[PDB]
Amino acid sequence: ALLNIFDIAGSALAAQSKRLNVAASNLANADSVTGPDGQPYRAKQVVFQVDAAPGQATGGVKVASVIESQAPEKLVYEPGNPLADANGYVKMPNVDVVGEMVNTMSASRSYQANIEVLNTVKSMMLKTLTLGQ
Amino acid sequence: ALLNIFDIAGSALAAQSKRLNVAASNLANADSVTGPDGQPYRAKQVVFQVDAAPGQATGGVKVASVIESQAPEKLVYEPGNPLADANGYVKMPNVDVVGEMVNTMSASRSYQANIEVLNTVKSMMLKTLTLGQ
Amino acid sequence: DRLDAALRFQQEALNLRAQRQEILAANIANADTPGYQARDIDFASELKKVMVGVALTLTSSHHIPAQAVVDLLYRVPDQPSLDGNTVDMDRERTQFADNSLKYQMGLTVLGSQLKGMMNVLQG
Amino acid sequence: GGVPGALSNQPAP
Amino acid sequence: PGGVPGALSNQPAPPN
Amino acid sequence: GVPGALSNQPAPPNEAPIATP
Amino acid sequence: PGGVPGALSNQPAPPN
Amino acid sequence: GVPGALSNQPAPPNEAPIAT
Amino acid sequence: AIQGIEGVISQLQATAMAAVSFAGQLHAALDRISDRQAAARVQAEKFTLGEPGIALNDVMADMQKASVSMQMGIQVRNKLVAAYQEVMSMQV
Repeated sequence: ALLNIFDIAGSALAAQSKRLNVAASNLANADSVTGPDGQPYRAKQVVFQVDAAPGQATGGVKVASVIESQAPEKLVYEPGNPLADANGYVKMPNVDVVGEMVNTMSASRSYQANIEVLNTVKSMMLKTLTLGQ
Repeated sequence: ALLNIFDIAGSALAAQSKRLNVAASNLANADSVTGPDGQPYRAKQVVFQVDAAPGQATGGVKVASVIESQAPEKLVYEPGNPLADANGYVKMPNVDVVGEMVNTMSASRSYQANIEVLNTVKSMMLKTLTLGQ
Repeated sequence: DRLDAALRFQQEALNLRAQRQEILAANIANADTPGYQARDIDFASELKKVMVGVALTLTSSHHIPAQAVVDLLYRVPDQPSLDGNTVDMDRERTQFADNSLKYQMGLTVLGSQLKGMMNVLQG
Repeated sequence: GGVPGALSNQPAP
Repeated sequence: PGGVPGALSNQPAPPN
Repeated sequence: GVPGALSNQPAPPNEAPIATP
Repeated sequence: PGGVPGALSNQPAPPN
Repeated sequence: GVPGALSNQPAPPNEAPIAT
Repeated sequence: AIQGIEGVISQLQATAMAAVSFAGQLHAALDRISDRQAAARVQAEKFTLGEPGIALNDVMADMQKASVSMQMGIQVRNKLVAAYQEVMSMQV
């Protein structure tokens, strides 16, 4: 049953790509002040779950949902900017830059590991196809 | 066109470049008395919005427009100037020095962080294509 | 030939990627020319156009066979420069890296198709 | 689904 | 039950 | 429209006068 | 017919 | 148990509290 | 044909009164392999087109799977031909 490794590692690659994309989106908007609806940008993060249907022992990984990060919104005193609060408290995203950079590095490394898994699995499948010949 | 990570990080680079340009233009015109028409220079601000192409999931940064700051223009008593009003106060721009240097530093560090994100992703991008061959 | 029809799409994509790569590098090289407009091509539309002729007739041996012999779109400027140059470093650097990546991907896909057609025949 | 992957073509078409 | 991978779940969380 | 799009028209010349004409 | 690059063409000068 | 060995019972959930 | 429809109704009457194969399996396997290869190729062309939602990960993995399936078909053909040659070599 080496074919299931294709599904497992492909799901892992897709999930890590989504995680890296979300981390990069958070990082690129660390300095944002406004959203499309006027709301401040809220740092977002993916949720990882075991991609196993009920009764399946072990599977790959899947992104359940994207959730707003739990952290206080960064308050900035700029009661001159057109966007402000009642007391001039501009709300800026709660992005922790170090966390996002480490997340990007971790996602890249896990991605590369899954690529190696896929490569060696394909090599083994070819060798198995050359069983008796 | 662009891959999603490429678009996000390139938009971040362009937005930081625009913010740095606004800061540099403000720092240049810190002592300007008149423009080309006879009105004082007004400090420019750049507003970052999240370019959430999908519904609330991710997105890079876009810049809607460059706004003109609404702060009390600096008044200097120079009645001999042709641009002095009835009371004689020539109008000097509201460009603060410390804020613009801080903005330049912050824009530079966001620019470099996005550059590092692209550099990190790049190796994984090139290593993805070896999966098939 | 049927062999051309199978490999037509990837060959045309690879050639279009090379042409757009040349255009982007020309934009990079002429960054300092005052009055130079940054030009580019819309990859998808040109790929449609190429994917979607009459060799003159040769009656004898002496008769000479027929001799064989893209549209550029201006980039929307982002920042107004004083010398009229609209080339932006960041945008075209990202586009250049992306085009390099896609050229490598096209090479990979075309090589895989040729290698499959080969292992079908080897024996 | 809601989130497109990093290695996907710009969601904006 | 999975959870958020990386930075959020590897930093000391609040007590409750 | 968006900065970085594709158009079939060259951008107008970038003039910056020192005085109002 | 592009002109001088860099400093000279990026300074405000009256047209002639 | 020796690390890297195999056991039929799962490891208990680990926690790192700030104040006892 | 009119006579062909006559034959169809005759076979229906036959079913009334009364009241898949190795070549079929090989044809099914060939169709499955070709369909997988065409699906991978179409997804690759869609990605090269620039259409949103298609990830390079899925393209590359599907190309990998298509290559493995093609190799499996090649091996099955090789053996099958070898077995046929062995049978035809039998002296009667």
